[PDB]
Amino acid sequence: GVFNYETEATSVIPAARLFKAFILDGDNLFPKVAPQAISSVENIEGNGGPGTIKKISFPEGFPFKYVKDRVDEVDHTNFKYSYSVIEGGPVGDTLEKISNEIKIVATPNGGSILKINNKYHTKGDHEVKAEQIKASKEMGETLLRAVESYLLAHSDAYN
Repeated sequence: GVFNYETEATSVIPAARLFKAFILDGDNLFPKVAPQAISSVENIEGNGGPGTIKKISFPEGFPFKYVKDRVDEVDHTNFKYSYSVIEGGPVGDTLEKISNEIKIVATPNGGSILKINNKYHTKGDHEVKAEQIKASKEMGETLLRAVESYLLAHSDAYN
């Protein structure tokens, strides 16, 4: 079945620039700016569009070793990005996949709002949960804040 979760985050970075960095260049940026959260990102197959698979490894001591994420859709106009966790981490005999959607929207103050949807697809009926969601949200926030800090400090990046 499907467990649906929606949340929002804010940033002081304009939407297009944040999308370019946080979404389109995550394979480079996440291990660079958040090494205590992400050890490495490996492109396994594909050239960045639908179906591209990446292996994201976590540092030693983290609850999980890695996940494989698959790009589902990338909308460069509307700053929408869809991807699925398809292997590793919580995925296995009780959880088929986690399908995610992020939209980054401009705000008139010059910042942005991120609208985030996570859908957990279970095999049979096993409960997803609050602890799993909390961990996911915390990781997302850590990554967002690290990328934002980098973009504040490097004005010529993604500009």
